[PDB]
Amino acid sequence: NACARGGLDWEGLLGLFAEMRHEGIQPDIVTYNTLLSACAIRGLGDEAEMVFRTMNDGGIVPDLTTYSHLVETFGKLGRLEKVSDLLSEMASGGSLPDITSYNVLLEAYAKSGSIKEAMGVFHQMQAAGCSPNANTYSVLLNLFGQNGRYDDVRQLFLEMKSSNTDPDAATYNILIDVFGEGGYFKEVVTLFHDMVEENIEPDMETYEGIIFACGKGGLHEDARKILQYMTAKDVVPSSKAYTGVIEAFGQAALYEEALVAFNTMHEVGSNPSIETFHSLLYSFARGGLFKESEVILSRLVNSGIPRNRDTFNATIEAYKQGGKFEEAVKTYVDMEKSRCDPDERTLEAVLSVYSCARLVDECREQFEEMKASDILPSIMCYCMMLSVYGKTESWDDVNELLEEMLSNRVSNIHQVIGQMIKGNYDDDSNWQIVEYVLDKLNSEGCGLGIRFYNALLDALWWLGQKERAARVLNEATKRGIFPELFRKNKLVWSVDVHRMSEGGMYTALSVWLNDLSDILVKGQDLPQLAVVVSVRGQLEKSSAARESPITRAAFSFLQDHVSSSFSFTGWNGGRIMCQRSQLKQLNIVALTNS
Amino acid sequence: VSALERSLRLTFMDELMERARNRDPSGVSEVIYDMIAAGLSPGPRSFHGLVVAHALNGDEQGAMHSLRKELGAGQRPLPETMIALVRLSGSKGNAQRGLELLAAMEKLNYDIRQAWLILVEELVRTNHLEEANKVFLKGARGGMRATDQLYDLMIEEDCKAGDHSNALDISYEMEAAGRFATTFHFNCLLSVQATCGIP
Repeated sequence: NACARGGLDWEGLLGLFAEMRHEGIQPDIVTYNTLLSACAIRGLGDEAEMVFRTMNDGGIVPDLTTYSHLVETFGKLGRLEKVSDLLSEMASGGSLPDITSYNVLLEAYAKSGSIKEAMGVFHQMQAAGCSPNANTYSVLLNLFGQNGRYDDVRQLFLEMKSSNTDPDAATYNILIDVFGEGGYFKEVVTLFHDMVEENIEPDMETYEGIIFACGKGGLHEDARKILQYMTAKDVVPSSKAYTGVIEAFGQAALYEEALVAFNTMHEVGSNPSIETFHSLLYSFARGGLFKESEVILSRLVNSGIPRNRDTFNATIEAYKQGGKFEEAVKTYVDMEKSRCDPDERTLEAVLSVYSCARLVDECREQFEEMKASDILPSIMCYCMMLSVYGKTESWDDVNELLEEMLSNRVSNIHQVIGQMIKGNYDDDSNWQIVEYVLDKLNSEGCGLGIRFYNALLDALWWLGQKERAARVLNEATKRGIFPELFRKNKLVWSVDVHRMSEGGMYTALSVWLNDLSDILVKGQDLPQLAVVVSVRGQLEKSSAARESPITRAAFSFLQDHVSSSFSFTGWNGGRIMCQRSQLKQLNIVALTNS
Repeated sequence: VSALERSLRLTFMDELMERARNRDPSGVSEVIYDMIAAGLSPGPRSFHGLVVAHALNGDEQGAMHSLRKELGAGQRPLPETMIALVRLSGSKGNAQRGLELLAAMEKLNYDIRQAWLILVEELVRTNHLEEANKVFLKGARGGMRATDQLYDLMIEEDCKAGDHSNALDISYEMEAAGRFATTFHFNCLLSVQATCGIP
């Protein structure tokens, strides 16, 4: 090791070892570990072969370092297949190789991305008669998962489960991560449900992985059961684990339960991170709770956290949904003063502001600059352009933009969605392609879905495709989007539109009103109240909520559809109610495509 | 408060309290969200129905979570609401949680004497005599005067278990409070002293 570190030639070390053997002292694998080490340094493939072949004739069992050096020296030359031949030659020599050698060979193949080679290596393991271990399976799942072969990891997971080899916890973390990144959030929880029956104790990595899947997909019920399971096992959840629970509640508009988890973090000492202050901001942004957003902002400054770009996007989105158009553009005005770097969502965030307040010329300047940098704006920005053109009845610009989406040789989502807006895909067989895009988009979680459906329904409603918007909304609810939209019990019949766009709100009210008259026709009893939740936050206990654009829009919409049947409430600014007695004195809304 | 608001609160609280007594914490949660949809603000007595429903189904974690919802909503829990949580903690032997809740009642400026008495009897009844002694002595040394029935309970149960050290500590505190020991209490201590081998 003096000579190897000193820079001596390779033949010197080999010649030096030849002197060891001639001295009569029995040699060791250590020198042959060195004899395979400097070969790996210098990329000698044949020399390592004769070195290994000498030991196979030497009658000494190789160790892990021999196989590692052989793997390194052959993969540097890209001749890893020769290592399998070296193993096959020793398979016929009576010296059965260990699984540690095969696992290292698979690991290098996984690094090289070889799937077929890994498959051949795995088969060569099986023919040797040795049982593969848990580290072997974990390599293939990560390898197959990286290549997007989710069906292959499902089969291989089932294979090892049936191979009398109880999978280890680290196997489930790999399975959880690959399915979570692929949008298989119900599968992630199903994996935990299976894993708790096999009597295997989860760890901090497992809990945080599942909760992130619940938070992204908005499965608050599963997230709550994870937290209770951790507490029941005297496990203090990490600060990241709670942030996933806080994320899930905000996806379902359960602000009360989200702020409880935020409160409980300080109770257990798992103080919030920067990501936690973003889960709240995006949760509040969707509902337009800029009063609660300013609380976080006023808390971020004294907490030592500078305002990043993500904080600015939520501020614009919160002010926009809350109807504060002037304060929304001011944040974008004050954002540029503080440098930063607006991203694609920031441009989409400020575009929704101008589109909402019917600014046709301003939207045009925002749109072409989006493509002026060759960004290919997403379908959400395209749907906002149809709204601002359809709001002003600019039928010329609507047809101009639709033809752009019709060809769209690069992006499939624009083509299908653009085609279905015109009504070309409204057939039984031709609605399966539209559903195919919706399922593909139903993998970034509820956070992206709510933005996509809000813009789509806004475009359809302003373009006169009001019957199509009804079926698009019916497609969103069954996918879990807008879980708070409807409540129908003996006490309350409610529709919650505080997280919707103006077009989406009108579609929600139209369907809700039509379904209201159905139960009036028949003897299906009657709720004590029919309410419209337009403001859902601290703004309710004030006069500003009744002056919100959403509250005025819903009331104005209801006034000229059911006459004066829905009146405001004296106890809440953001409610529009109808007593049970007045429900007796009530399609109500026409849903047609222009 | 208008007449319409009062009419709705009565029927909302009729449904809520009929599910708390039905031992249905899930249903009591649905009505609260119905109240939120109608714009009614859940007061201390609505969260009391949520605590009680969980407490009646031996659910310490849900009842504690319900209390966090009440505090997080800005409402002030009723003295009866804390007593339901304290009594529940004793039934599970959770003396630390029972003592934490008693500290909250003092912070809420309530009177913890009655809730402290309830906590001690629950621990004794559920065979947590060791925990009961720790809670009882802390209250007794803190200045609270226990009931005569609870004094006779603690001394007798300790002496039946061979715990003369706790039974003598309590009887000293019983007299410091102002309740003099009688033949009954002395006969309890003697039942253990007669077996120590030192006449």
